[PDB]
Amino acid sequence: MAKADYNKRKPRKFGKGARRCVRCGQYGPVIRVHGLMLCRHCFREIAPKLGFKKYE
Amino acid sequence: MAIERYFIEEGVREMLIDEYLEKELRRAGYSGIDIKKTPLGTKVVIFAASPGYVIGRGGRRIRELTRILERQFGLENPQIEVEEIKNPYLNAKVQAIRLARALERGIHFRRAAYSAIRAIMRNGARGVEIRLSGKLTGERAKSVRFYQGYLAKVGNPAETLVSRGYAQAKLKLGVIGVKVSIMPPDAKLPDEI
Amino acid sequence: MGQKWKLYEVKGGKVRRKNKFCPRCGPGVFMAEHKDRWSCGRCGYTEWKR
Amino acid sequence: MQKARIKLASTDIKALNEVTDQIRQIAERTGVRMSGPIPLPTKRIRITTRKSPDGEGTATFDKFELRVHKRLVDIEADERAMRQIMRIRVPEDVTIEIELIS
RNA sequence: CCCCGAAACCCCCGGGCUACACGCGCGCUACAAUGGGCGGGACAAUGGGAUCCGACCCCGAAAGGGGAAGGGAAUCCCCUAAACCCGCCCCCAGUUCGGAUCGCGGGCUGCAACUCGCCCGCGUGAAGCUGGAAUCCCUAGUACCCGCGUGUCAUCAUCGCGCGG
RNA sequence: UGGAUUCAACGCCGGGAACCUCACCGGGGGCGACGGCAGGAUGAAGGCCAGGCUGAAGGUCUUGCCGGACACGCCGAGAGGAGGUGCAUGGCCGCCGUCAGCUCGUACCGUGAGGCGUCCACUUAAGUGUGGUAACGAGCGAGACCCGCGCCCCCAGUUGCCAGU
Ligand SMILES: [Mg+2]
Ligand SMILES: [Mg+2]
Ligand SMILES: [Mg+2]
Ligand SMILES: [Mg+2]
Ligand SMILES: [Mg+2]
Ligand SMILES: [Zn+2]
Repeated sequence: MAKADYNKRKPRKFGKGARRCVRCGQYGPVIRVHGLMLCRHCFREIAPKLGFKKYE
Repeated sequence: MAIERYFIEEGVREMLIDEYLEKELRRAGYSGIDIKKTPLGTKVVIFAASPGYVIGRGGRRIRELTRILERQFGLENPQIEVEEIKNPYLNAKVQAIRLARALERGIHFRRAAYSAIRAIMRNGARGVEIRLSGKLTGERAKSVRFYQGYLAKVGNPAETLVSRGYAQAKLKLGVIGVKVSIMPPDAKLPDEI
Repeated sequence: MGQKWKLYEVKGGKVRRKNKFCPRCGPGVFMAEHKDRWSCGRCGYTEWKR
Repeated sequence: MQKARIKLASTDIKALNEVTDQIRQIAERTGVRMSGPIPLPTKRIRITTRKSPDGEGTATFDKFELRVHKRLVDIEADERAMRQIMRIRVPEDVTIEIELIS
């Protein structure tokens, strides 16, 4: 078994694969408006804990 | 670094800390934390209900914990200390977790819920509501609300005054959701004395 | 595992190496032979007999 | 005499007011000339998520909001004043920044 | 819970999700004069900005290119909006309406632009001349009309959320 | 590739997919923690020089290569699974519906299930109120509450404004 390991975690720099939620790890609907990186779901779950309020 | 960036960063970091500790100190009635970046270092304070459990065996736990803190999360010099909840029976996430812990021990849900309600309303809450939702009483799931006292649901006074807590009880056959809501002895608008 | 690689030949009171050597590398580096060139075991890089 | 700008920002008007009152009362404890807490436009970070995971059903949105209140205070730069405004408590949910105009 | 479990796990290349005889939903552009073009004249707000906004200068027909002040945000920039008005051509017609399609060339992003991106210039010049049955939205700064911002975003907005006129 | 099919699917899954995203297709390569089993490091678990295959690959390989070091070649037992099950669940969402409903304590009525209140008439956006009434009171919900806009006053005057001098 003389070989070479080939998982190759490729470092994307732009793309839906480049960005990943820091909580769940989802790749698409990620919030990045003011330095966030969060899936819309997670954000809706935790926004109060961050201080976001729902007065409208 | 803009200022809103700073606020966002602090909130997100603290939220992830809170998540981790919620996972790891659920036996301890982990109510929450607070964090201050003093010059000599960042000192944090864990509000929980069993500091005995969070310290473990002569500071073992806080030690590996602070290691995790400075490593996995950007922190200058962690200075963990510990404190209690002044009235945990008025806190509601600690109670939700205690109830989930009970249901996992195997206590029947009506008994556990009514025990917790009795405890809270003797420890002095104006109102309490408890929803248990899931595979209770067989394979088809249902929801049961146990309530006592006086509890508001809607409005800013609800969003502010009542304390909400949620927990999962991971049992053999699946999850039981535990929602708890506690209204302490404090007043609303239409009182008008 | 090739699993047996005694290459030195004992001349008697001293060994003589079956190996060749690479000039642009350091000491101890031992080489192979592929019909016109050498091979570095330490790192591996271009080389030929010439 | 060269001046000192103090830009301070928070999410709590009351902590903000506490700090400004600290500064007012300390300047008048001394006699250095304050320039008022000029209130700057407050930042409304708005995030309009859809509140549904399923993608099914009517589309409904959560408009979450974070508010950052901002004040600036100009006070003449003295070593005394500077030492003590450094000594200020500056609670946890507040940022400050002491620039100096010279 | 069941299953895969060295494959139904992980990674890479390429393709596909972008195929099209057709039916449907929501919309954009129009079928012109209650207008089209050309040249001139005016008037916003909301929001956003670090490898990010980029004034200002120069180059270029354009798209765009080089350098670059200031700006971590009531300081700088995005940002002198369009509908509107004035003058001149067109004078009721498949037209100076309409811009499907296609050819040639020139560019930007990106590791990569064929499949399969966006932009510019010359050229082409498709149906369509107001729409049955039936149906939708709306009660005041509302509807209609006009454009703008932002989210998505390496580049891509006939979209979403919002802004004003 | 899938999900969703009247209202409440069909510019929805923030779904504007060149790679990623991806779950589809063609091909290529890695993965057994813990134990034990075949063994064992003897110089290798693992990486690896030039090439042939290969789309391209120390992936593999005749030919050779050593920096100093254990075991899928075999079992269980797994890690991970955007694999199935949303009629196994939680959480969230939509719809009924920002509708005006849902109930309680005591009393009374009824053998009882239950009823009354919670009905009637006006009124209101509203079980909102007025009055009548075996009902009297109360609670959740509605309202109160919170956010913003619009007029005035006070404070404050920078990075904002510029009338007056
Ligand atoms: Mg034309
Ligand atoms: Mg005509
Ligand atoms: Mg869209
Ligand atoms: Mg009723
Ligand atoms: Mg209300
Ligand atoms: Zn997430």
